Amino acid sequence: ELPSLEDLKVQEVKVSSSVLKAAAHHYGAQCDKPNKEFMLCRWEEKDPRRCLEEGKLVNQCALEFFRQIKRHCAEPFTEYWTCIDYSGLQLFRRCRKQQAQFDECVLDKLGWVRPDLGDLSKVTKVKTDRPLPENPYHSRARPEPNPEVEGDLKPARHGSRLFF
Amino acid sequence: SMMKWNRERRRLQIEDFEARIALMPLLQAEKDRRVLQMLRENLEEEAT
Amino acid sequence: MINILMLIIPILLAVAFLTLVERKVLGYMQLRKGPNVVGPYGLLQPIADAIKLFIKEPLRPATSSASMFILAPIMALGLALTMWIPLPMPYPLINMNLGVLFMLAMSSLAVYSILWSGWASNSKYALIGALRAVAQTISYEVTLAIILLSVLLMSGSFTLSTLITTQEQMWLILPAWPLAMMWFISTLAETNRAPFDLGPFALFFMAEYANIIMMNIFTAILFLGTSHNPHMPELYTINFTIKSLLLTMSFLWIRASYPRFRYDQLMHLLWKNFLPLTLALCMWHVSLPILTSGIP
Amino acid sequence: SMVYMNIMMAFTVSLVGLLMYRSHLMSSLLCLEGMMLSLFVMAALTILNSHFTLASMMPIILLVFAACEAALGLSLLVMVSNTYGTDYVQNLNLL
Amino acid sequence: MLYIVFILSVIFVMGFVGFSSKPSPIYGGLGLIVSGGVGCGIVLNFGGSFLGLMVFLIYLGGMMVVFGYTTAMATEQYPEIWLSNKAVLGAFVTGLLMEFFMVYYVLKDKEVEVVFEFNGLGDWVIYDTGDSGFFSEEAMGIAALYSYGTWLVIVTGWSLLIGVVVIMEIT
Amino acid sequence: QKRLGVDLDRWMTIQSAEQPHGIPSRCHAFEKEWIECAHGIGSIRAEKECKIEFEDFRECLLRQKTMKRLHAIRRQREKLIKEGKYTPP
Amino acid sequence: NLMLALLTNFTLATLLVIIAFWLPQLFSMKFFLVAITFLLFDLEIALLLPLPWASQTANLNTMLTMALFLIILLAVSLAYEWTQKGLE
Amino acid sequence: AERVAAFLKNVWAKEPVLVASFAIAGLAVILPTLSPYTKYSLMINXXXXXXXXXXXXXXXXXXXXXXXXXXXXXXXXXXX
Amino acid sequence: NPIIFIIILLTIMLGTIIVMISSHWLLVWIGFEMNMLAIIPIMMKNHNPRATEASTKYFLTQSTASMLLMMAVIINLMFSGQWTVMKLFNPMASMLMTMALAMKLGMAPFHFWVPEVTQGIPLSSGLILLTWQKLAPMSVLYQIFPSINLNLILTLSVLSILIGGWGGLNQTQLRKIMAYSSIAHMGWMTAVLPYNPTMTLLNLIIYIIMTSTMFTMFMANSTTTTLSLSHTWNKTPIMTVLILATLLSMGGLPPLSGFMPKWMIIQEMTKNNSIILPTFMAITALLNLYFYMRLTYSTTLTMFPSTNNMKMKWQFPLMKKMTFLPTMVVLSTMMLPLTPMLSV
Repeated sequence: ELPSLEDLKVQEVKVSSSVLKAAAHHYGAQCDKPNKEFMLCRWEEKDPRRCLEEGKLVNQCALEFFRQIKRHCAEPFTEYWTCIDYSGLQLFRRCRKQQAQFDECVLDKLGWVRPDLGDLSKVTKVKTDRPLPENPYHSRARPEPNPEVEGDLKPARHGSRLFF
Repeated sequence: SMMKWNRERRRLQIEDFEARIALMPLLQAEKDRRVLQMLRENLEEEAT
Repeated sequence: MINILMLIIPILLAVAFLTLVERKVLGYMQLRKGPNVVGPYGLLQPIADAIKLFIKEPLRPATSSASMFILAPIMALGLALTMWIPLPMPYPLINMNLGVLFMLAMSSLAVYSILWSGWASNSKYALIGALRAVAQTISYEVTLAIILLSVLLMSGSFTLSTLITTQEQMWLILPAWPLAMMWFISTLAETNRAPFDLGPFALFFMAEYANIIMMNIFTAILFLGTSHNPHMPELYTINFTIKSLLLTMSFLWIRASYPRFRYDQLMHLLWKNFLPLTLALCMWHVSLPILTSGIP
Repeated sequence: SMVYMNIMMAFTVSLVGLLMYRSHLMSSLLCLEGMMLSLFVMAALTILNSHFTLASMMPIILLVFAACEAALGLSLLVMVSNTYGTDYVQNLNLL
Repeated sequence: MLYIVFILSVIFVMGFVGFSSKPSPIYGGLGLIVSGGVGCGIVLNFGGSFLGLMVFLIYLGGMMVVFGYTTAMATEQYPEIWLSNKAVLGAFVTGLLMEFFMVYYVLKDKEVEVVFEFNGLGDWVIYDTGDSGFFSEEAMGIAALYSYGTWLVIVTGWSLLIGVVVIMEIT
Repeated sequence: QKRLGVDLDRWMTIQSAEQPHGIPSRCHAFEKEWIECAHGIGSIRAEKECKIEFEDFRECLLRQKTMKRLHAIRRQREKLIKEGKYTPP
Repeated sequence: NLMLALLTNFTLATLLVIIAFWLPQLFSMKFFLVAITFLLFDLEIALLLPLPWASQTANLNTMLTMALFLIILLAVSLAYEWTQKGLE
Repeated sequence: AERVAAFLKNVWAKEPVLVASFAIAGLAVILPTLSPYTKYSLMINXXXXXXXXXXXXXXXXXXXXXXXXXXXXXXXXXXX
Repeated sequence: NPIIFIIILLTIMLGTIIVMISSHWLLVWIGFEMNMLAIIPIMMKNHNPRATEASTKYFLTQSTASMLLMMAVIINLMFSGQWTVMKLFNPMASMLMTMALAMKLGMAPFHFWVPEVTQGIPLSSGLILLTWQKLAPMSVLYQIFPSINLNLILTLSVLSILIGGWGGLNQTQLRKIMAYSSIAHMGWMTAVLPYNPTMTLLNLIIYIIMTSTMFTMFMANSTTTTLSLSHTWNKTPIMTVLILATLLSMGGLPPLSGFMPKWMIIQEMTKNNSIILPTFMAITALLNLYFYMRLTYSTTLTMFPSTNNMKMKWQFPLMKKMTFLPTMVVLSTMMLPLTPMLSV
């Protein structure tokens, strides 16, 4: 099978809480290119064995985004985070008033960017890395099928039965 | 009154699914774990 | 896990104290007075009935058919108490993947309680009388399934927690205006005595009165709610107890005011009068989220 | 492998239970319900484990046609109890 | 304790032992309550809450309920005790010895069978699935659909039109 | 089929087909080999050309080859009782 | 756990039966058609179950034509029932 | 009128619940085709992404840009 | 019965169409059970004690047949997991497939219902709906012609002609003779399926037409040999000549076109180095002829069934295909021996 080595997984990961990451979807807007590189790697090559170096860039860029929030506007972010955990499973309702306190602090920095529509399938033209056609699973080309008989049929024997 | 609230829920539900799409280190956490679990299984196979 | 024990013992007390309210409200509806000789305002009678019926009152066996007669109360009392589990009282006891599917199934499984009791007696006159009472319970569960499937089709999935979120400012009584009248009649199915009437006698109706509270709370979620407020669970619970008990008085109202329908004409109420109305509404409730955008 | 050693065994036990008789014709129709119940579980495990998503509707359709037979055959059982006193396998006329 | 599905599967066959045996249609009717209700749990453990509750709504909320009527219509009043009945207990004792004797061989994981398939561990590979999906997944999150399978909706509707008409012509 | 369905679609029968939303099959990748191998009549009557791609596909649904392997590890793990046994976690 | 919630309800229900027993010391074929109609309607309700569950993702022009169609035949079955149903 | 005025008021007098069974179910079929409002419901239904988005490798392509806010792709903005 | 009898009859016609035009395994499963719900009301009809007994014996054998067939469908998910009707892919599922289809047909081991079901049918219109019903399991068998083992099909085909050839000798009931010719002909059906799946479809064409010509000529009410006896003198003598053309054709006789199956079934089998089986086919087929040998003497002879009551008014039955089909059933061996290509 031959898997990856013991020292292949990147250090400093999963420091943030489950809902702490879900609190900010600004991660979709800023630091999006390395996430899209790993995404494009996965659809081209289905195996996790080949696309792991791209995932190392994902974990590195993720820490760069969260450390900016650790330095500036830590107070309104944690208040929004205590609001998001206090609610049941609504996760966005009954927290819009404290969402107004957020983004307003971030507006001073260049970090503030919120989409009011979505993603809607973004294309990565800058991506090169590895060529897409390289046979992802196929080993044998499969033997050639029965040759198609070309030309109109003509009556020669006229019934090969017992009579006529 | 109902359909106007449903369209308000539409704004919420798209935002709910947006959090799922935006998170990709969540998917990375799976594939990092799968390699580490297989390596422990391979060390168990070498020992047994 | 103490919560399950906090949803059996105080729940059985609500069934016990129901017998007073059924005697006092119906009493004042009949110009007579409720219990007064027993306690301060007759409040000591539900415990007094419990000592009377269970301890000294024996059972003279008609036949006692080995496995049955003792199995029928397990299907009665047991299935009535399991219905309390997925109810969205602020944060429910182990919230189901699909709420109402568990609600409709265990109510349709509660039909056996009157079926096995029909088998418990050897006499033919008892079982023919029993099957007639099964026929009422069996028929109104078709309408119970239809009205539910048309209410949910307006808003929410099968989860009971999503039925609170849809009633943020507007109740489901107003969009489902003919269904609000329809669901109220269809709830009178599990031998409610208001439409038609057929181990020991005591614990058998302790499950039947429990199902009345069960449908009263089920109406108070599907049609009522007002708000949720995750900050204070107290403000919801005080408001819920008033809404649920106002519907509990209405089941004590129909029983007090209205006579029996004649069994045949009660079966003429369904199929001929109710089912052409509910299916036409079911057709109507399919088109509504397609006509105007609203499919959560 | 593990679970399939029991639910296939339950099918073969019910297969014996159908063809074996002690004069009661009600018990055979009751076992036909069990046969469809055993077919329901065996189909459910094959579709749920290997995530098909499309084939999940198929045992629901199978459940409909389970009740189609176990009612129309049950209605014929009532017609035996209309012509004769009580339903028995021994009580027959055909040669 | 560690097993979830395998313990319930034994109780599932135990219900069917009362079908190979013929302990009168009333006690045999109790089999569909025991094996049916446990039969939901076997489906529920692998996932798909909707499909597991279908047995609760139709088999336990209709099928055996209608079968409860016909037991009262024909062969009614009293069920004869299975302990007194000849060969009925004999079919019961031979039925359990086809299952309970086998379980002892299932111990120590692997077991020999009439078929080529072995028993195995059934604890780590009991679920047979990792993470798979996320939102509205688990194969039966979107289980039944009117789209794509438009033909199957019509033919089911045809047979259910037949059922109402035909039984009316029989009786 | 005894009578073919021409100019009409009512299939949706085979695995790894058109998804309900986007949900994949558990053996999606293996049938991407199997359908591509046996689309012609060459390995349909003989069934010898696609024997390599069928054995791995049979392994996907049953997992019998892994079942015998994991049992062999578990038995040898039980053999280490009162011997040179070690547990990292 | 769901089994912990179920068993506690059933064991206390059987416990009340122990108190109930141990503690004291001293025909008509017309009703069959009701069960037939019930069971046949259940399956149509079972097919109409995924309505507030499948409409969220699937196409509406394809579904609406089929969704009403099941309720139509559910009423067409009743239209055949109206012509001589019974005295009950 | 021969049956339009005759066989309508008789239906109101003799079982008027049967009027509701044909009228409300009738409006459930006819109104979805007539109303120019059904087009909006189909738009948001396809727009709601349940599955994860997929990125395509572009080699001279139009109507596609980066994940950040830009004038590209579909992205439904029907009534905010 | 008004339109509802035609609607029920049309759903059997529609039911087999689902079986014919199919690709899915659960689609054919529905197609079989669409018939199960639809044959039973025609099985009843005249409110008889025989009709109630026949329908219950018909259902309990054929409901178990479908549930055995569904097991083969589920094993097709256990192994491979492809839901396309082409191959079983199993040595175990193929056993539970062929034996389940044998239950619905009149094949050897599951034949006991066939004579007693045919007796309980009230009218000649219902008697067609068993001979036409056998098209549905035959259509599936044509689809899964490979991957099915010779040891448990050919043994069931050989034994069926043996038990069919001895199963009508001690019978005088006209329905019972037709029920055992059904068991006899099914042996000639499944014997071809391994040795080229073709001609099995043509064997249906000859059989279904020849059986339909019988019951349409049995519209003049007759249930026994002694009741069909009073027909030579009391009834029309030209009717006995046309039934003679259908009685002798069912057995292996070359001037009639009922020898046209026995033409090719032996011919296709002898091509594949098997001679000992087609010998056993033709000799046992004489026992099938022997029923019609004694049944021709009811029409050729006087036999003295005069009866004092004489009919003056002419008989007016349905006779829908009673004129067009016996002309093809009597002579087609000289007309179309090249029809093997046209059918399949």
